[PDB]
Amino acid sequence: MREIVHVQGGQCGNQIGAKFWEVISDEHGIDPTGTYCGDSDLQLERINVFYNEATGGRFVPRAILMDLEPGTMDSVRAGPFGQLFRPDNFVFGQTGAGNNWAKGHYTEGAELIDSVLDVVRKEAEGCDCLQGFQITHSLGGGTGSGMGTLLISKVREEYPDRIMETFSVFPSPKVSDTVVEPYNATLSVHQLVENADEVQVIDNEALYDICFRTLKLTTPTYGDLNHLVSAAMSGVTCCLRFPGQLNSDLRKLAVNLIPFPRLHFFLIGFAPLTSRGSQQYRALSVPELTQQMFDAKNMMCASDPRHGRYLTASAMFRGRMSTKEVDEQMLNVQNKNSSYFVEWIPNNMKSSVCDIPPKGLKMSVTFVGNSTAIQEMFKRVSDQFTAMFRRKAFLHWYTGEGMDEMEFTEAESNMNDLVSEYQQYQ
Amino acid sequence: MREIVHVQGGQCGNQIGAKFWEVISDEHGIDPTGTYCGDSDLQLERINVFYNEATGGRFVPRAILMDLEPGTMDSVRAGPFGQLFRPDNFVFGQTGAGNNWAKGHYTEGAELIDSVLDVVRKEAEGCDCLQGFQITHSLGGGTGSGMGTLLISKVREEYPDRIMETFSVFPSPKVSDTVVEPYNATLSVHQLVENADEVQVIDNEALYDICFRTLKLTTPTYGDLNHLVSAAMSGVTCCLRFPGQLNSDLRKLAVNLIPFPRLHFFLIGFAPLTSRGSQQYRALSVPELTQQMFDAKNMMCASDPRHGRYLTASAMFRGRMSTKEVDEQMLNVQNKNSSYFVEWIPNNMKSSVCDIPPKGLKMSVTFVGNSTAIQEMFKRVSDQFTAMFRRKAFLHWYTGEGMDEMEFTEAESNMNDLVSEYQQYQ
Amino acid sequence: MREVISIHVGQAGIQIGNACWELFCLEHGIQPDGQMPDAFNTFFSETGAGKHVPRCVFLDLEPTVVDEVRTGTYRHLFHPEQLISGKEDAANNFARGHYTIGKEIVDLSLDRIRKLADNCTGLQGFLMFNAVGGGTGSGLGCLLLERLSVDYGKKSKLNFCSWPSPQVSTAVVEPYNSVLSTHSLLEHTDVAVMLDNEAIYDICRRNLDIERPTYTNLNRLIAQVISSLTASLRFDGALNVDVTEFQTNLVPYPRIHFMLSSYAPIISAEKAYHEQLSVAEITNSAFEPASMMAKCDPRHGKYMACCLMYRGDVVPKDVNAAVATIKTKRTIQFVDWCPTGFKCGINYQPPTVVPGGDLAKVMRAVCMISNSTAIAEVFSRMDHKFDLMYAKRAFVHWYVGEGMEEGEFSEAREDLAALEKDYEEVGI
Amino acid sequence: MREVISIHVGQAGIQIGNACWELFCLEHGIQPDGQMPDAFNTFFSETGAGKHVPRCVFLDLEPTVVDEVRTGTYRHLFHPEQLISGKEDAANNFARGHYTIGKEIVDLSLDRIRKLADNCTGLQGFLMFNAVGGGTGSGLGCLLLERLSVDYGKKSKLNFCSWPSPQVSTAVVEPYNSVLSTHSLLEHTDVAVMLDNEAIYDICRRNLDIERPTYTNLNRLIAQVISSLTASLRFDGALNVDVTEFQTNLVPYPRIHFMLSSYAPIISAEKAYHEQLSVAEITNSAFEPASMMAKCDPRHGKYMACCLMYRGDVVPKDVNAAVATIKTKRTIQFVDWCPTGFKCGINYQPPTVVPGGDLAKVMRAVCMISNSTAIAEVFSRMDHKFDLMYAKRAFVHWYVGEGMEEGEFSEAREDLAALEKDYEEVGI
Amino acid sequence: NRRNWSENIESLLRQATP
Ligand SMILES: Nc1nc2c(ncn2[C@@H]2O[C@H](COP(=O)(O)OP(=O)(O)OP(=O)(O)O)[C@@H](O)[C@H]2O)c(=O)[nH]1
Ligand SMILES: Nc1nc2c(ncn2[C@@H]2O[C@H](COP(=O)(O)OP(=O)(O)OP(=O)(O)O)[C@@H](O)[C@H]2O)c(=O)[nH]1
Ligand SMILES: Nc1nc2c(ncn2[C@@H]2O[C@H](COP(=O)(O)OP(=O)(O)O)[C@@H](O)[C@H]2O)c(=O)[nH]1
Ligand SMILES: Nc1nc2c(ncn2[C@@H]2O[C@H](COP(=O)(O)OP(=O)(O)O)[C@@H](O)[C@H]2O)c(=O)[nH]1
Ligand SMILES: [Mg+2]
Ligand SMILES: [Mg+2]
Repeated sequence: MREIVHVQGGQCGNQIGAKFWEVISDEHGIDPTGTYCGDSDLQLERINVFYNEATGGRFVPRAILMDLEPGTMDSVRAGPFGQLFRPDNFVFGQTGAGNNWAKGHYTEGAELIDSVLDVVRKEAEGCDCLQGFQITHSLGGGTGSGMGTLLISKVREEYPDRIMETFSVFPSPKVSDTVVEPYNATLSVHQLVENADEVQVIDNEALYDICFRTLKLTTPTYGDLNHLVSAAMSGVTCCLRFPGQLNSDLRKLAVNLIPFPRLHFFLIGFAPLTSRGSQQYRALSVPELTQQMFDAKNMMCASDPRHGRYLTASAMFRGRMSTKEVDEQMLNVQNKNSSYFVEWIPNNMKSSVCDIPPKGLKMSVTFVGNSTAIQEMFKRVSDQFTAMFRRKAFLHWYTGEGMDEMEFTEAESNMNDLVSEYQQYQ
Repeated sequence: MREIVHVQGGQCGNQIGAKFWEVISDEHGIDPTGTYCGDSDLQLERINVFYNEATGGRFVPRAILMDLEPGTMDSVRAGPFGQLFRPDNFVFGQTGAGNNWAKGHYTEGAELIDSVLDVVRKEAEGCDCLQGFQITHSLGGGTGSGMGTLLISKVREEYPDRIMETFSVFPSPKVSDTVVEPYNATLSVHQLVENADEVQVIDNEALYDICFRTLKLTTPTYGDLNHLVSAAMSGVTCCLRFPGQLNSDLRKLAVNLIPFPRLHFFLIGFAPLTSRGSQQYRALSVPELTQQMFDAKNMMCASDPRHGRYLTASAMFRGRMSTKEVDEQMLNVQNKNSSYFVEWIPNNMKSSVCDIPPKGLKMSVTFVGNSTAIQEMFKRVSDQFTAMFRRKAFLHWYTGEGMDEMEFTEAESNMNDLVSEYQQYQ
Repeated sequence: MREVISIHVGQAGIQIGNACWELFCLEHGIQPDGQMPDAFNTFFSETGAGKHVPRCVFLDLEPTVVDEVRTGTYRHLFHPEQLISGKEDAANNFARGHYTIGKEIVDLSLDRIRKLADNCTGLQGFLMFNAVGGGTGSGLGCLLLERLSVDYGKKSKLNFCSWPSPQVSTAVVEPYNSVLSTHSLLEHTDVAVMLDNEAIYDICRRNLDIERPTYTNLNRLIAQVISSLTASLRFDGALNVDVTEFQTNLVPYPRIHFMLSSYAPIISAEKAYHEQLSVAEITNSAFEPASMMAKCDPRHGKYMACCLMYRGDVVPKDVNAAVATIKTKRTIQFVDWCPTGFKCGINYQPPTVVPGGDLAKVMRAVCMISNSTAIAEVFSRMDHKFDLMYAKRAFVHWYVGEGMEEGEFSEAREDLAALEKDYEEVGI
Repeated sequence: MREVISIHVGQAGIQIGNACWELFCLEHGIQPDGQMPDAFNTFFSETGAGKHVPRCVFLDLEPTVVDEVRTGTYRHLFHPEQLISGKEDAANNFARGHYTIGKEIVDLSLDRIRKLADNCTGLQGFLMFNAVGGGTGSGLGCLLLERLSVDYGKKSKLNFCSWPSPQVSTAVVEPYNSVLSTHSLLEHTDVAVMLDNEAIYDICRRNLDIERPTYTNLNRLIAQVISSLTASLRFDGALNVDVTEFQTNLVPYPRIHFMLSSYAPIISAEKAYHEQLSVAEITNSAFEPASMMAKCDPRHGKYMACCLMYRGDVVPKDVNAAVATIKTKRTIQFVDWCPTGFKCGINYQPPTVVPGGDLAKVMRAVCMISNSTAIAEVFSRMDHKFDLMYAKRAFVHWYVGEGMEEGEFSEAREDLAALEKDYEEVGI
Repeated sequence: NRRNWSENIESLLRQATP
């Protein structure tokens, strides 16, 4: 029936994407050895959205993992739930991208794309009718933002009508790792605005903020941040594998979140999220699920949404929960801070219910929100990128490998016209 | 139904209100882990007027524990019933206000008040519509008075149609601990003489002499002091938790007892206060309840009501009593010592019946009443304030924190308008 | 985490800090190896597995007092890079300690202070001890005071200074070393407590009944004074008033930040054998004008601030009952602008006993921080001694032939003249 | 899989190859035989039945040290044909080491370059070590780099240079050999690291507290620098750093490829007993100008960028907190054209402590590689030194008659003046 | 392997008390 094929590029996208398969395998009862356990019909009537039968009773992932380095490929394989993936779906790289967009996109990124475009199309055509492709990567380094988005371009010209989700870790604004930050950020996005149906904006230090105070973790590791993202991933695709009173697929999101094909940038956050002590105190209910979500602190992006205005959004609730206060709480918030919503849209963010809660929970909600308040995020990358081009920084790793400064000014123009396009809707 | 939102100003407010939740938890019969015990519907039918359902079968308090130094929240969480308060309801500062009106209010207390406003709107907008607020804080201290009165300020512009009710512990003349009293004292009084609805005065040296001369207890701590506040401060809100023959909320005594908005400073008493050696010796009738009640040694203030005259007074009776020995003895005190009451209000008293008495007692009463005799308290603050501005000392923290002398002169002149307004009615 | 960093300069400040940190390590239960068999973090840095190091620095220009700390019982307790010493001693010379030889050691001090203070935010202040009667105590001690002003601006600066007591001074050029140090620390210390040696000698003579006592016997009493002053940060109490609370209640003006200390009961166990210690009794013995720790009788002065440190099994009622009686007695007098005159703090932990030391185990104790205008006469006698010694150009070329000129001497006298006149103007 | 091939030219190269490869054997666990009791494939080969030989080369023109290597302990660790030895040295002459006595050994060295680099594909690059002030260190190290440039072009040649110190030279013809090495070093080097001996002299005196060690104790710290820098190739980490990562993030323009390093904590067993080695404490200690290992003070130099990389049980939350507080401090400052100037890597495996060596068992460590504009002074002090030498024909009668002409000296003067103009325009 | 660990957060998003 419906199928989702996973694409993971970069070691950031492979670590935060392996956890996606670890929570999906947990949700559907699959063991790390590929054997179902948990004797429920409703955990298993919809497996084909993420798994294929492999003539041994093993439900194997429909995931293609690509990298230009093998040091992170064998760490995924040797980890727990890491033997679940088929070894052929691993795409090894020998040379490696040294956090350069040019080499990940032109020289040896294309030398690897002829061996990753065939493996994504073996998985794609094997089903009767594929629903969409999802991509999970980051724009910090080179092999994720240069070759993951080049696979994005190739699958667009092959399968245009299919939906094109991506989950990009933008580089953190004020705490800057990956010292060539704005080149791998801006040179990917102007090539990504014409080849992506949905883009979901997540930032690293926003995940650091929510681990610091709301979750109260004394030692937040990378594996902690990967599971904040991963719990937000399952809420977007709950109705794809589970029935509900009011279903909502990925293309149901795309039609109600973007009014124009040029903007497809969203904001993802997950609820409920409390500390160990606070979980024993908190009341899990439909009112005390929603004002946590309509909050800048819950947001997994380091751009404050209170500074701008919500254009459209969405909420996908999960669990055994009623449908009136789905909308009465959805519109009481639309009536109290009415200055926060754009005035020319009806009931600006939509509603969805999925009958199955996340495992352990009884109530949850995810949120995909297209807001104009991501402009301070794009502008902070903008003035740092122009600060690079006042005195022509780090150009020789980009000029001698097959491009020029005309594509640099093309990156500036195709990003600043989204800045002005966003500026005229408030 | 309705809910009263509690806030906990200063380290004194954290200690005096945590033992308010000693008697609310005892009267409603709850475990330190939050499990109800007692098996009667008179408690938990009206349980949401102070608690919230926690979807764990337990009840979490709607109180905002609040201080600028993290020492006292450790003390109130390690004692009995410390497993009651939610850790998210605690707000803490890392510097600590050194009993300063200046930095407690404008510069070092302002960076917390944005998050305290987040957590008080957290539990107010969560319900349908709350009833009011109760605010136990300190005027001798600088953190209870500094940023607690900022809380008092910003909630009036947030919910102006609501009501607030404050129990503020005042400075004391005889034992003048916290040597910077009147900066924190008469400038908070300057703030809340317009910006507060209803004020009760609590005096620690008054609680000393009541434990001397009506309890004969040789060595009380601040806990025994906080009990004597707590029993009366639960008795003023008996009707919102328990039914009765004649019902009255705190808005009833708000409208009844102030004829003018500029005068809303009152006094509490409590009865019966009987020694353990006098417990078998003491009859318990409404005669002996009210003939002990209108006595200066029973008052919770070091201001003598015989010097002034009452303006408008009320009494919250609790327990099972005859209606008309409530009535004919509120009239009997009006007809015997009639010189002590104002002449232009007929039947200056008011009374209410809450049919459930506090545990271990079969009836009790809590008096909230206006007095012109509160004038000598404010003038005692006044002549200390003007004798120390006559040498301009102790000012360099206040004028050096970013604030001016013109609001000090406004503070003197406004409460001098209050002492003159009270001067008219005797 | 909240912490306090201790500074010590001079041989007097080193020997004070040796017994001070002897008592601090004793009451927090850690051994001389630094390991005990989380309320200790205000003084001890948790470094490694169960091992703690003090947040204190010892300063001298001569290793003759520091090197036996590096070869003593507390050898591996104090980490050696906080015990830094020079090579040549300033030798009763402000000019040497502030203009010639203090330069090559102050930048080693600031490297350690920035390293030790930036490890943990929420630091409260600098508890700095010094002696102004000696050359390296006054010289390096003053020079650290400007630099910690320009580097750490807002933070509190606690100061206990060993002012030269009047008759016993064991120097000859203590007028030059004292008036030049107090000329500059007026605008560089937030709170400054006098400690005179003769006052502690008289207490050791008649209260503890020792006829022939040594300097480390004085160091035990000063250690108990600072332990009760900083017990509010370390131990939970009914009225927790911090060391940020002390100045914010007791210094009226920025210039008036000089005050006095006292302790009670200074009682040994053959008199604690007999004398029951009521809270009212220990606070009138603390207010006995003979028991002052700066040889300054307050009968001919007027109090304008006062702070009580009670620790042990002290009921808050007896704080109230005792302060009422000391208000009513006319043998003490308060200034007219300060009718309220008391800050009281209570700590639950009982005080310290040291076996081998002469103090006894007591159930309740009093520590005193007391601002009085009677400091006007303890500086008036310093006016008399320095005017006699400056009238005949004496000892001048040990100060002008090293790096500072004539003119700091006149500006120090005019600074003390304006400080003197400012004091009785406050008193009127 | 992957491999890196070390080059060790000069006497400094030989005994840094004795030190660096002693730590490499003492980290991966290989006896001096070559046996064990896949992460080791980055440096060692797979020869025979469980024997592992180093992937380095030892080049020197004098046999008195390199035969002394193959006579001692590790004589059955290295290949017998590995250590290539000349018959006579250059004796601080760039002329002989590059032209006359040098040419007959470069063909034998590149014989073992291709014979050892053709083992497996995945070679990240070469790792050459030289003494700039020395004669055969800069002499052979000159023409070895043109021959690697014309053979293996795109391969990442990372080059550790033990630069001579300003007033520490142990030579007189230092300004002549250092200029001619510089003329060879700009157009043939991808990554360069500065190692001024007098700064490692001082960071063992004040930080290790050892006051009189020898050259081999310097070689402990340099071996700890490489064993940090290259272990992210070998073991798992939160953010792996490759050889190819360094030249893609530390060089802004191909001429500014001179980077300067530091390490923390250079701490003995008796200072590791007392200080917690938190990520904030270890980062600002690495940026402390006294800890810098090339005596190039960066207070007046503007940082272009920097690449911190950590080892041990370091949590990335504390990495981001420590990297933020060194952003917000004002004493450090950046070039305004590079606002994002930090790159972080994390490795899990803690640094092994060498027995006998002065370092302690450290639970987490930091290596740092920065590029700045403070490198203007490290060459400008050498410019006045060399112009004053060359004014009246000092030692040039050797250099003229040994193969080269006058005019190479002037062309080597013009391109160091070119990088003087090039460094200032970056810092405008 | 050690790059990725969900062992505290795994219990933080289950409603279980020890
Ligand atoms: N109370 C007390 N006073 C001390 C102690 N040690 C020294 N002093 C006093 O300090 C005064 C002079 O200061 P010193 O410590 O001797 O010398 P300094 O301050 O280090 O400066 P220099 O004389 O240059 O070495 C003397 O008059 C002593 O009375 C001590 O252990 N306890
Ligand atoms: N850091 C470091 N520098 C060294 C070492 N050995 C020598 N040097 C430096 O090298 C300079 C002289 O060069 P050497 O390495 O001793 O000799 P060489 O490279 O064989 O060249 P010749 O002088 O011609 O023999 C000295 O001034 C030292 O500063 C070492 O082991 N470590
Ligand atoms: N959320 C998350 N971010 C990561 C992870 N690993 C690396 N990153 C981030 O990725 C950024 C650098 O990009 P990187 O993954 O190194 O190279 P890339 O895969 O080619 O884009 C850094 O800012 C890291 O914080 C991970 O497991 N989770
Ligand atoms: N009734 C009562 N009064 C207290 C308590 N704690 C402190 N106080 C009073 O509050 C005053 C001290 O102010 P404090 O709360 O310590 O200062 P703050 O921390 O700045 O608010 C004194 O007059 C005490 O009598 C308490 O637990 N109960
Ligand atoms: Mg001296
Ligand atoms: Mg040589």
